[PDB]
Amino acid sequence: ITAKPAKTPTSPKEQAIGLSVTFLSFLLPAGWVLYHLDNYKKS
Amino acid sequence: KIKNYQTAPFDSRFPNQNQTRNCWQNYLDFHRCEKAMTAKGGDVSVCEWYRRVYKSLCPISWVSTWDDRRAEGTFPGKI
Amino acid sequence: HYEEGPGKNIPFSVENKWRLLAMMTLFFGSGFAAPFFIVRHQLLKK
Amino acid sequence: ASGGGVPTDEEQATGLEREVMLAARKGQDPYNILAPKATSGTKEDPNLVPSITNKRIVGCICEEDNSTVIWFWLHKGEAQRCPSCGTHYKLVPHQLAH
Amino acid sequence: FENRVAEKQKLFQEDNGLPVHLKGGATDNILYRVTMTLCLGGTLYSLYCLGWASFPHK
Amino acid sequence: ASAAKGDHGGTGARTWRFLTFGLALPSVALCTLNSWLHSGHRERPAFIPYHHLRIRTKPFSWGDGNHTFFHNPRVNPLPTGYEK
Amino acid sequence: HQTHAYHMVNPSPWPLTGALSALLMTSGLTMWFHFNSMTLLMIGLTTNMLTMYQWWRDVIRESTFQGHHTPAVQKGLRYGMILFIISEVLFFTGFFWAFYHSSLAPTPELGGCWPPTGIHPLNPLEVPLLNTSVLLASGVSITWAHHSLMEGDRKHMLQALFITITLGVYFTLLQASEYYEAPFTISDGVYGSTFFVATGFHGLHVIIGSTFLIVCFFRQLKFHFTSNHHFGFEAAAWYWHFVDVVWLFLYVSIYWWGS
Amino acid sequence: MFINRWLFSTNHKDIGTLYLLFGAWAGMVGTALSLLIRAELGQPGTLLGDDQIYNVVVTAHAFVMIFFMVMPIMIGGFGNWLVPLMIGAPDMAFPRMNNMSFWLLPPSFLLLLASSMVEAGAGTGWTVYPPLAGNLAHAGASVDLTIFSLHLAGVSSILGAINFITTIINMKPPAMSQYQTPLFVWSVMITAVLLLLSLPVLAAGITMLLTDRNLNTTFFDPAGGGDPILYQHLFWFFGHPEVYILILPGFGMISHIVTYYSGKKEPFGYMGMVWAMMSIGFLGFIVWAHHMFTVGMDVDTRAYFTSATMIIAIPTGVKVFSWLATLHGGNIKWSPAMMWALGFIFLFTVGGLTGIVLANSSLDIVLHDTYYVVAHFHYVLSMGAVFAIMGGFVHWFPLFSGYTLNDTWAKIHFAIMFVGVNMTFFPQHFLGLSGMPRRYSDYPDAYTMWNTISSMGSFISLTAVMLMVFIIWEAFASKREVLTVDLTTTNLEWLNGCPPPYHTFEEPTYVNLK
Amino acid sequence: MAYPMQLGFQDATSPIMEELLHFHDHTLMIVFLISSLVLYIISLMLTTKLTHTSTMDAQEVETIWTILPAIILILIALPSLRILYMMDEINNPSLTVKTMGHQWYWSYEYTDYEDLSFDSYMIPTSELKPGELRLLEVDNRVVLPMEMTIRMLVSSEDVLHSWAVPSLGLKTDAIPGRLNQTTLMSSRPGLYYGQCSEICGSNHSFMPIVLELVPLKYFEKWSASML
Ligand SMILES: CCCCCCCCCCCCCCCCCC(=O)OCC(COC(=O)CCCCCCCCCCCCCCCCC)OC(=O)CCCCCCCCCCCCCCCCC
Ligand code: HEA
Ligand code: HEA
Ligand SMILES: CCCCC/C=C\C/C=C\C/C=C\C/C=C\CCCC(=O)O[C@H](COC(=O)CCCCCCCCCCCCCCCCC)COP(=O)(O)OCCN
Ligand SMILES: CCCCC/C=C\C/C=C\C/C=C\C/C=C\CCCC(=O)O[C@H](COC(=O)CCCCCCCCCCCCCCCCC)COP(=O)(O)OCCN
Ligand SMILES: CCCCC/C=C\C/C=C\C/C=C\C/C=C\CCCC(=O)O[C@H](COC(=O)CCCCCCCCCCCCCCCCC)COP(=O)(O)OCCN
Ligand SMILES: CCCCCC/C=C\CCCCCCCCCC(=O)O[C@H](COC(=O)CCCCCCCCCCCCCCC)COP(=O)(O)OC[C@@H](O)CO
Ligand SMILES: CCCCCC/C=C\CCCCCCCCCC(=O)O[C@H](COC(=O)CCCCCCCCCCCCCCC)COP(=O)(O)OC[C@@H](O)CO
Ligand SMILES: CCCCCC/C=C\CCCCCCCCCC(=O)O[C@H](COC(=O)CCCCCCCCCCCCCCC)COP(=O)(O)OC[C@@H](O)CO
Ligand SMILES: CCCCCCCCCCOC1O[C@H](CO)[C@@H](O[C@H]2O[C@@H](CO)[C@@H](O)[C@H](O)[C@@H]2O)[C@@H](O)[C@H]1O
Ligand SMILES: CCCCCCCCCCO[C@@H]1OC(CO)[C@@H](O[C@H]2O[C@@H](CO)[C@@H](O)[C@H](O)[C@@H]2O)[C@@H](O)[C@H]1O
Ligand SMILES: C[C@H](CCC(=O)O)[C@H]1CC[C@@H]2[C@H]3[C@H](O)C[C@@H]4C[C@@H](O)CC[C@]4(C)[C@@H]3C[C@@H](O)[C@@]21C
Ligand SMILES: C[C@H](CCC(=O)O)[C@H]1CC[C@H]2[C@@H]3[C@H](O)C[C@@H]4C[C@H](O)CC[C@]4(C)[C@H]3C[C@H](O)[C@]12C
Ligand code: CUA
Ligand SMILES: [Cu+2]
Ligand SMILES: [Mg+2]
Ligand code: NA
Ligand SMILES: [Zn+2]
Repeated sequence: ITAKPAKTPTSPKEQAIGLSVTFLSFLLPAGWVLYHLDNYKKS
Repeated sequence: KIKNYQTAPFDSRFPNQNQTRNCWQNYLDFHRCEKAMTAKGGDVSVCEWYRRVYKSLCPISWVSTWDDRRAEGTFPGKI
Repeated sequence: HYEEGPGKNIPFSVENKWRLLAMMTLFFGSGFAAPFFIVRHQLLKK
Repeated sequence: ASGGGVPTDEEQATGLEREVMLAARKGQDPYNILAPKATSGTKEDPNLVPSITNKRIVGCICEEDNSTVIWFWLHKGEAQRCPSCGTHYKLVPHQLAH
Repeated sequence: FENRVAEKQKLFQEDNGLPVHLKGGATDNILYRVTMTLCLGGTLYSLYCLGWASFPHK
Repeated sequence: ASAAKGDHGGTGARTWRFLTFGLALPSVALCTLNSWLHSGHRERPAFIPYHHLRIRTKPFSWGDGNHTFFHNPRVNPLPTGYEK
Repeated sequence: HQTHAYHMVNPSPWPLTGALSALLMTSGLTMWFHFNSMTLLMIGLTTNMLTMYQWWRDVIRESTFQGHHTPAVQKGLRYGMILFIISEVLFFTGFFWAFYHSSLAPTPELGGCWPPTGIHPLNPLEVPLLNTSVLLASGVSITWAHHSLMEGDRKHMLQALFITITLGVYFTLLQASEYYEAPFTISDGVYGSTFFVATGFHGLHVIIGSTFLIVCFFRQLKFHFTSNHHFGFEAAAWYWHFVDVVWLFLYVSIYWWGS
Repeated sequence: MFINRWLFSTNHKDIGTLYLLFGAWAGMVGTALSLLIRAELGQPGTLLGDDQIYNVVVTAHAFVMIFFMVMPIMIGGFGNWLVPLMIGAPDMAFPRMNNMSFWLLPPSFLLLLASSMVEAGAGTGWTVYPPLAGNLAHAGASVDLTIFSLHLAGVSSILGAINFITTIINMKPPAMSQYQTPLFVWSVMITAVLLLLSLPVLAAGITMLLTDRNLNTTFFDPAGGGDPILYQHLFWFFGHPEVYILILPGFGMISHIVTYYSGKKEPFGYMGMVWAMMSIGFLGFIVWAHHMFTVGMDVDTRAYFTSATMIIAIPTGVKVFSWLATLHGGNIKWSPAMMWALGFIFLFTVGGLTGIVLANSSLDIVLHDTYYVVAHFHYVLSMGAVFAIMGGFVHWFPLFSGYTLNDTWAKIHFAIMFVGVNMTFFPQHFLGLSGMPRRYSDYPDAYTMWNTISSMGSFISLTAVMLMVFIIWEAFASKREVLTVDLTTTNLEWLNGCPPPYHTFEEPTYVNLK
Repeated sequence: MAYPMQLGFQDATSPIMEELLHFHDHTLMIVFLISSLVLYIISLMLTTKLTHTSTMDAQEVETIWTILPAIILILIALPSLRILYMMDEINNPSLTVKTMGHQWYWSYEYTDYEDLSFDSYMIPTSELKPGELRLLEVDNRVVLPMEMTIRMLVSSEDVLHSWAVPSLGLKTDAIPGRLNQTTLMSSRPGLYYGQCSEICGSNHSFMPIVLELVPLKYFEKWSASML
């Protein structure tokens, strides 16, 4: 497949940001719940 | 007499994994025989085989529930 | 009809990559977070 | 025992249903209900592909019973050949609705 | 009765750009709003019920 | 089978109407005769609290929760027997 | 302009109202079964009726009034109906499986016999036989109606269709009285369970089929059908025959053999 | 206009898109549930300290992955998007009903999430067997909300099946016979037929469970003369066909991907591929009791089911070898999609083979209800379906969006996932052979090592899913528009550009009869 | 029982379980062969610059990959079915014992002569004696005579359960209102473990089975003392 160059190029810096934000959106909420698991079990 | 029973023997009428009817049949047979004997003036000792077989095969709670129902007049089986 | 072409045949906007990141993060993040919160819900009822 | 009172397609069919019906009566197929029969497909006797624009997708079943269909856009102008079997196709554009 | 299909065909083929579900007139609009209001309201109510049932009333 | 009648030279509206009034409806009339004859309320059987009947594992979502949907006092006993 | 004969449908709100009404009915049934309230169920049934009415109204507008049902579109609708009926057959098959499974190997709790001890089945030669002649007769009359329509006879089409509907209603009334008169209930073990759930779903189908016939009756009164194009009528007839055949199996299986 | 387009749609492409979005979202939910499962099993002891919650998690994991992720994506997503394009049809036969098949899913999903919110959830297993699922062992609304979720999902799929079958039979060019349609189209039609016939039996069965729970019927209650085993028969009569329904569209996409990246104009042995899918479909209806080898069935019945089950390997083998024969002599393009397809071929074969081990009732006595079964289906179903979905997704994403993905990132994504899934599931074979039961929140100390490794593998796969989201964002963020696509002569779906216009084939294709 | 890092089946305790080990070895070889062959051929198709993209004929090679698989399936089915029927053979037991599943424990009944019965619960982890197995020990074991054909009847008094003992090759579902039969025969004395094998709710993971196989003479004194 051939394609034209990116109309809005995503630089390495921009990618690190996107990746970081993506990973955090998955990891933070779950991590919070899991961290507080003991606070839930008996309360 | 003609006994010396270890456990209920293989019965060709019930050769599969589901033994529910084997228990049920022997329970019925014993009680039908017990009624015939007690009625016509005879001895329940002839009904012994069925009693041993159903006793060996039937779960205690089943025998117990069935006894309770025969007494209550709610036993669905024909005796 | 409706708009046609790349970035126009979808129910979300891709006009701004950062607003898009936020949308995608909320979309997939909410889905992934749901089971954790339901489990938390069930543990906190008793 | 009998009588009438039930409209006929001739009297009541409308819209596209009516068009397909009237066209079928004149022996025409403006709505592509029938499969066109092939010509010899040579340079001099190409398959005439009707179209209402300046290009139409052609599907060529090179040999009878092939399971693979060769697909390509046939453009207005000089006849084009199937990339697989080389049989000829020529677009004959426009009209349908007068 | 008399055959009035031709009138109905004229009414529904009238070039006003209205989608078929509203092309009959003002009544279509009313019926639609009733249907959709019951659906959306009923849905909100079910969410509320879910919220209620989600917690123990001991 | 072929029935015992005949036609078949051309099954049309007239034929199906002939069957409707000449065979179908008369059959319904006879069965209506037979039925509205053998009816009559049959003496309800003595109640016996059989455990496989009048099942109640959860109360019904109507009335007092102990009556079936089309409960007929005359023939449908409750788990404790017929009603007053 | 399109140059194929198929139907592109205008964006419609019915699929959504239909889906939501499905949520309202299931939610409602839950609220009814567990939280003693029929509010949701009420709204659900209402929006459901509204959705069906408007949706099929639009199909009538698209075909009779706008002419979108070319032979190709009609051909597709035929496949759609046949496939729908097949799925319904498989649905009933599940209940016949349940019936035969229970009846063929009666458990000790029933007295190890069928029908169970304490169950007094209806006489299949009485109302159940009458019900059978009723549905079979309606099968003949609807065939007369179809031939009348195709031969262009309005009066006889309406006459035959009316007779078909009356028979369907007669069946429903008879069945309702049978339900009331029955000495056994749905709670009377697996016998009452299979009897009422199977005949019950069938009864619901008779009501649906009757309604469908009534819709055709009014569309016929308004001259929608031509002697050649009348798919709504054809589908109602196929559906009606399905209902009739399911009854024959129920009658033979549950009423006769299972007695 | 937004509401008109996205809530009142009658377009096959837009509806396909709604399905892909719904399915991707469902996959996230299904994934979180699976990580919760493995977290609990990550080390000896209890994590959640509530095994009813664990059972509810296992149950929901399965329903979500099966009914909300796989089916929506494969049939509703790829099916809606690709089928009309592949046969040159303007849309589906019933474009409005098609929208309802879609909209019934969010309510269905809501009912499922509701069942886990109320009471103590349905900790029954996705099989929902009574009496555990009955009104005494599972009193309350939970199991009923689960049943209703299935009813809506069932109606959606049955109507979708009617739609696909009608579309495929009735809307092909006049000159095209059924033997001139692409293999994906065949796979969808066969899947639709299995759905049409199997879902109504499930519907019947769960309706009987519903009445046993609420209307005092006793279909599965021995007290009223019922039988719990009857439910099993009804469930599995649908259940086996269901597993073939989950893989068939995958087989279809794999045939397209392998053919495409081998630089071939067609798959090897087209008619043999059609025959294989039809045979698998047929046989898939007469083998269900292999899910019941321990319930106490007659030996002859067990011998029959063992035999019938093995026969499925024959048609399945023809497909495997035909894919290999399609690669044979090809100008291999090592695209990310081709990597997914190759991983699919291998992993599917592994899972299929352990399925053959399980077919033997003798061995199944010892393997039934152990992790050996969980390992079997996570290879054929989990890896198989997910890999086919990933391959099809990366392959057709440019067609759907008009943008390209970053191939290097996509290859990295494949690598991580391949490691993750094999690390997660391979050790489960050991756990099964050695006797660890399924549906356990904790295990005897001897099983610690494999359970630890398996849970570690599950995190690797989580990393792959997060990366996948980023990759999709990058594609949409950079906006590299498609220009050219190879092999359009034998891949019609690409012929109208990327993305194709709202209405395609307004003027149908021209195909000579000759 | 299973030991740390175990790869395959627990050591066979009965002749039938031995039979299954051999059958599994036979089948697993076939599985390894076919999976490696497929992996191999994949690598073979992908490692050459040589090409052949024109239409290839199939009605010839399809005979091979249809007949070979069929033969391999028959090679698996034969010994599989032989074992299945062998398990089914009329054996005529010396003893009959019943087990009822419950949420969440098993009860046993030896009612051939005396009316002996008891409950069998998992020993809590906090109450385990040093050297005892977590989640596997029970308060009352199922004492049985070694080297004897025993008939096990399995049922349930509530939801479904499943009585299993991997070492003996046993697994029979416990269904309420049904009486499932299976035969047991241990070639050796000892303690043999198993776990509930059908999800039965909250404590499905915690209702193990422990069989204690001793010589007939000890079984008899144990029965007497257990009345
Ligand atoms: C992750 C944990 C690994 C632990 C390993 C063993 C430690 C042994 C200590 C010490 C070893 C010696 C002492 C103990 C001997 C016990 C013998 C026994 O009782 O015997 C029976 C046992 C043990 O069997 C074995 O004798 C182990 C066989 C292991 C095969 C491994 C293939 C691995 C490939 C890549 C690595 C794994 C992940 C990816 C797997 C990808 C799918 C295979 O149980 C099995 O049956 C397990 C397998 C179930 C069936 C899977 C079938 C298809 C598998 C692979 C096809 C690959 C073809 C191409 C070739 C392979 C290409 C990649
Ligand atoms: C994608 C879904 C999918 C697919 C396609 C399959 C395919 C197969 N499954 Fe599997 N199966 C499941 C999903 C799937 N399964 C699920 C979800 C369960 C558990 C459900 C639950 O309890 O929750 C399950 C459970 C299950 C059981 C029940 C086990 C138990 O509970 O005790 C059995 C029993 O026989 C079985 C067998 C098979 C077989 C023989 C195939 C065959 O179709 C596979 C055929 C493929 C091959 C054999 C490989 C390719 C072939 C060759 C290379 C040719 C040469 C081969 C030979 C000569 C052998 N499966
Ligand atoms: C399609 C089916 C499917 C899928 C994909 C999965 C995926 C996974 N499952 Fe599975 N599982 C089942 C179906 C599936 N499972 C079923 C039916 C059961 C039995 C339930 C019961 O016993 O009742 C079960 C049970 C089950 C158990 C046994 C529970 C027990 O016995 O107690 C375990 C244990 O590890 C497990 C783990 C996992 C893991 C770690 C994953 C995954 O994390 C593996 C990696 C896969 C992914 C991460 C998916 C990625 C997909 C997407 C995100 C979509 C992207 C979308 C687009 C691009 C459009 N599962
Ligand atoms: C409380 C219970 C509820 C009851 C059931 C519920 C619903 C049934 C509903 C409706 C049907 C009843 C009547 C229809 C009414 C009028 C039809 C009008 C047309 C008409 O009169 O039709 C005539 C025949 O109808 C006719 O005898 C009418 C025919 C009537 C037939 C049945 C009567 C049976 C008589 C006894 C015979 C039994 C003997 C059996 C013989 C063996 C059978 C093979 C033919 O005439 P024409 O000159 O060719 O036609 C000119 C255009 N109309
Ligand atoms: C007149 C003949 C026509 C029958 C239908 C007419 C009225 C009843 C209302 C709805 C019925 C629709 C389908 C059938 C569902 C359950 C069986 C009902 C059959 C019936 O009506 O059976 C009655 C029980 O009513 C009961 O519980 C019924 C309780 C009513 C609540 C209905 C429960 C709703 C559950 C529906 C499940 C929906 C799932 C379907 C999914 C479809 C595919 C996805 C029998 O009466 P009884 O007093 O026990 O015995 C009579 C003794 N004199
Ligand atoms: C103990 C159990 C208890 C439960 C039992 C309950 C009920 C019993 C069962 C049935 C009775 C019910 C109703 C019958 C009455 C009418 C049905 C309508 C049939 C009809 O009238 O059909 C017509 C013609 O036949 C046609 O369709 C022919 C074309 C059909 C197309 C649809 C089929 C496609 C689906 C998949 C194809 C199958 C492939 C077969 C090969 C597989 C090999 C294994 C309509 O035309 P059309 O669609 O344009 O086709 C054009 C072909 N001439
Ligand atoms: C159909 C054409 C293909 C032909 C192949 C044959 C396959 C099926 C038809 C055969 C059905 C009748 C067989 C009954 C005879 C045995 C009687 C019996 O007793 O079988 C019973 C169950 O049968 C039952 O419900 C049987 C219930 C039916 C199950 C079959 C499922 C298929 C249905 C779906 C097909 C859709 C068709 C569309 C309809 C037009 C109970 O089981 P047992 O194990 O005995 O339990 C008793 C124990 O106490 C002792 O061990
Ligand atoms: C108390 C009562 C409430 C109970 C709930 C259900 C109530 C009623 C259901 C009855 C169904 C009514 C359907 C009416 C359909 C009218 C539209 C119609 O019939 O539309 C026709 C097409 O068929 C079409 O879509 C065919 C459309 C097929 C619809 C049939 C579907 C049956 C529905 C069953 C739903 C429940 C399933 C079972 C539950 C377990 C229009 O084409 P023609 O007729 O050729 O006209 C064209 C000519 O005029 C040209 O000259
Ligand atoms: C616990 C309770 C669960 C409740 C779940 C209820 C779920 C939904 C309830 C609301 C749904 C009703 C709304 C009416 C739907 C009518 C669909 C219809 O009639 O669809 C037709 C197609 O199916 C055809 O023909 C033939 C097929 C007709 C299908 C009729 C739809 C009935 C829906 C119920 C299905 C149950 C499945 C049965 C097996 C158990 C028309 O296709 P369209 O794309 O519209 O138009 C195409 C145009 O060319 C027409 O001019
Ligand atoms: C798939 C298609 C099927 C979808 C589901 C079918 C829906 C069935 C609806 C049943 O609804 C009803 O429920 C009631 C219970 O709420 C009744 O009222 C009743 O119940 C009471 C409430 O306690 C009493 O006050 C009364 O006497 C009365 O009989 C009643 O008449 C009836 O309309
Ligand atoms: C199965 C998928 C899950 C994958 C594993 C998740 C990977 C780790 C994600 C990080 O998440 C968090 O980290 C914390 C600890 O590092 C938390 O902080 C918490 O801990 C603290 C410090 O110990 C405090 O500062 C705050 O009060 C606090 O709540 C917590 O909120 C959470 O967001
Ligand atoms: C009025 C109409 C004649 C044609 C027309 O509308 O012009 C007649 C012809 C046949 C129809 C009738 C048929 O004879 C069948 C029915 C018989 C009657 O007992 C009641 C009304 C009945 C249901 C019908 C009502 C009537 O208005 C119809 C509809
Ligand atoms: C006859 C039919 C279609 C041929 C065609 O018209 O192109 C072909 C398609 C697939 C073929 C089948 C598959 O190739 C699988 C089998 C292969 C064996 O060599 C013969 C039987 C076998 C079962 C084949 C019989 C027959 O030749 C089939 C069924
Ligand atoms: Cu008892 Cu699991
Ligand atoms: Cu299966
Ligand atoms: Mg099990
Ligand atoms: Na744990
Ligand atoms: Zn050509």
